[PDB]
Amino acid sequence: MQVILLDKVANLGSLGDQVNVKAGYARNFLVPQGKAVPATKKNIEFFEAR
Amino acid sequence: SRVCQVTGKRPVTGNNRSHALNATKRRFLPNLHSHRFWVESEKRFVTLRVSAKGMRVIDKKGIDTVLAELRARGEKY
RNA sequence: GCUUGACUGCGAGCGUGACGGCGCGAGCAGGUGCGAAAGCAGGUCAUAGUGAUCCGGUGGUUCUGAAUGGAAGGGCCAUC
RNA sequence: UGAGCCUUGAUGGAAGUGUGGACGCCAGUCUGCAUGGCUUUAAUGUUUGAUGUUCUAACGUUGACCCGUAAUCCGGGUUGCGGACAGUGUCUGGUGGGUAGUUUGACUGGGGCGGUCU
RNA sequence: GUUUAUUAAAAACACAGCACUGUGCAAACACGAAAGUGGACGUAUACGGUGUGACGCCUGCCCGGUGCCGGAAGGUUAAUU
RNA sequence: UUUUGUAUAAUGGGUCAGCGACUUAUAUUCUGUAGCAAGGUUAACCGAAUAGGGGAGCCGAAGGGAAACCGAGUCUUAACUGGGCGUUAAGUUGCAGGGUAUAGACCCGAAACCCGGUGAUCUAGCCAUGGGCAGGUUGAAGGUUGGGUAACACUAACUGGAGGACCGAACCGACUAAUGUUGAAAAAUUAGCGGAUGACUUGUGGCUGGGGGUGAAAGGCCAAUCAAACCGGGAGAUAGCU
RNA sequence: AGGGUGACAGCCCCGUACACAAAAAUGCACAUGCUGUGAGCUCGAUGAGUAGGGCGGGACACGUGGUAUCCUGUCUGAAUA
RNA sequence: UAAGGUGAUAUGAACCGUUAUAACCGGCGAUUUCCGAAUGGGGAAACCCAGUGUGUUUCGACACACUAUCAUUAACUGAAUCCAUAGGUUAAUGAGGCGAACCGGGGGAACUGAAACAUCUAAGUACCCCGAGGAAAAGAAAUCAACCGAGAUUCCCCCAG
Ligand SMILES: [Mg+2]
Ligand SMILES: [Mg+2]
Ligand SMILES: [Mg+2]
Ligand SMILES: [Mg+2]
Ligand SMILES: [Mg+2]
Ligand SMILES: [Mg+2]
Ligand SMILES: [Mg+2]
Ligand SMILES: [Mg+2]
Ligand SMILES: [Mg+2]
Ligand SMILES: [Mg+2]
Ligand SMILES: [Mg+2]
Ligand SMILES: [Mg+2]
Ligand SMILES: [Mg+2]
Ligand SMILES: [Mg+2]
Ligand SMILES: [Mg+2]
Ligand SMILES: [Mg+2]
Ligand SMILES: [Mg+2]
Ligand SMILES: [Mg+2]
Ligand SMILES: [Mg+2]
Ligand SMILES: [Mg+2]
Ligand SMILES: [Mg+2]
Ligand SMILES: [Mg+2]
Ligand SMILES: [Mg+2]
Ligand SMILES: [Mg+2]
Repeated sequence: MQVILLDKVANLGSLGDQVNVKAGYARNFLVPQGKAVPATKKNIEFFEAR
Repeated sequence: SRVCQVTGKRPVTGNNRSHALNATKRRFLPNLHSHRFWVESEKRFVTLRVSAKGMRVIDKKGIDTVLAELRARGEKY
């Protein structure tokens, strides 16, 4: 569960980095709260074009 | 029923075995939980009775796919 | 007094057991001790001092080695 | 607050005024304070345990209100409470006549008790 | 008062009274793989369990054993790593 | 029949008739017999279907050694004067029979264990809704009025009508006896007996299920069955016993 | 073949061998109509919470045994010609 | 197809037929009360009661038809919440129940054997359950082989107790 960010956020905030977050942190808060999204190897290209 | 809506995991029967190998019937049943999942693609939460792994699948494949299944298969949800 | 025959491989022929087994044994081969030598010694004057098989340990062993080389595992010999 | 690599520690403008500490068997008129032609003595960034506080966002709610709905079921919703606990799955040490399956020798001047068993 | 319908009606069981003990409520506890239900539309003057058995006068010593309650030290100790 | 031994007063049989217990299949070995012979024979299958085809294969002609391997020898040991097992006699396939193996394996018989069902029309307890208790006693609290107290206390009458209270029918029980015991009855009859406004008794209907129910507790009751109900099943359980 | 007929029937009866028969409805084959369906060439693509592993069981003749292999309740988790 | 028929116990009555509408046999139709999956609601099976539609030169009350549930699809409707969902009505399809074995799947005993008994056996048997077909299942190598080769699955005989 690496995911890519969206806004700032915690000791990793950056509007679009590849972090390595704990899954529960990921698929219970950030994504449902729209602060990140999974890095599904398709996603590692849209925020790897900027 | 204790069936994982994602994997179809259900209880399975096996044995106990003592140090003397006495067999006593028993069941392994799955690590169910039931969990509010955000879809966004429907602006709603859906509670699936899900196994861990069921979760780990949803993590990987991603919800909507999994939801294509279930619906593809007829699961209520 | 000197010593390691309480030796290794074998064993004509016998005794004794329902059987598993146990016992006695000259002699042959190799190597050894004591004796000047003929000789004697394969434990103790003899008859009690004991535990099948299985499972497993150890040492040895080119005997076996699931395509082939090895290895695991097995066998055999010794022993627990 | 345990512990590695990066990091805040060390290694294969001269000389003047010169004063506590050094695991220093058993106390260096020597160095710095303003000025002068790829580590133990411990601590900033981390990947990682133990404990304690705080938070909400999984999870609980056999509080309250709302709708389905004239419904003490269920669900959805709002909210208060609880909160990474509780509970559950797999694994695991303890306990476990609550429950189950069984064992508990033979001889013998009946059997038991005694004695005996090579 | 109750009991062995059909060889035992009693000194047995029950009883009110007594004591210990559990239980803060989503109670302990019981039926139940579970949902749930009883306990109770009760809440410690309540409820379960256990022993004793109206009343009167009373109920002494022993915690070494077994059990239970308490015990943030230390020794030994599972999966795991 | 069983026994050391039975007229035995030890078993079994009232009598007759019918039925009633060593089978079947597949393996293996021996005997007989048949075929062929250092060879014998095919299995499935094909099939002009008991033929014919099919020799996959099985047995035998070589043994010894754990084995590699060697071979009329081989193993043992450094090696046998040796020793162990072998070298000399024929095998094989049918058919009939004797044994054995696997099967219910000669026939009948348990007490039980497991599985799925059917039972609270009896009885136990509980839930709901309806019914019953002739007649006669006792006289609790309370009340009233006099007496009595400073007022209460207290006291006498009268009134009142309490109780798992009293005597006693219906009703509910079941202490004694006799009768009955192939009964009138698989628990009653007769004479006595207990309770009889209560933890009473009763009609209807409901709920609880088998290691489960229910139990004022006897292991009681759960349909004349109870230290684990009944029906069907595993099932021909197993029976070193009769 | 067989049955029947007053007892045992090739020739009494009903059959049997043999040869024939379908107005209608149907099984089965083909042949087409209608519906639904896709064929073909070029260039591509090649099955991840999976394989494997840890724990627990189960399957493989194989009882964990030196035990390959298969399945998975549980926690994990690749390479990609 | 036909000279005889109106099933049997089963006579009798009254009939019907003989050259083709007697009977009898076959194909296809028609009718087909009530209960039963039972399906309009209920229910002590074969009974009680409805809503709505139809129906009467005697247009009342009765008779008939339809109205179960679930699934899929559509349409129309439509909360908390405006969107949107859940919810609700209608409609079209299909399902439901029964049935001998064979078949695949979810569960799964004990007696018994071991001369006792735990491992082991009985045995993945008996039994319960779900599902399907005319057969089921299995199947087009991440299979064997052993350096030579074979070439999906299934069944039979060997290999071999
Ligand atoms: Mg290999
Ligand atoms: Mg026991
Ligand atoms: Mg037993
Ligand atoms: Mg004895
Ligand atoms: Mg009695
Ligand atoms: Mg009595
Ligand atoms: Mg108390
Ligand atoms: Mg007493
Ligand atoms: Mg006698
Ligand atoms: Mg005799
Ligand atoms: Mg005589
Ligand atoms: Mg006589
Ligand atoms: Mg006699
Ligand atoms: Mg009753
Ligand atoms: Mg009385
Ligand atoms: Mg009386
Ligand atoms: Mg009875
Ligand atoms: Mg029997
Ligand atoms: Mg049996
Ligand atoms: Mg592929
Ligand atoms: Mg009806
Ligand atoms: Mg109905
Ligand atoms: Mg036994
Ligand atoms: Mg090749």
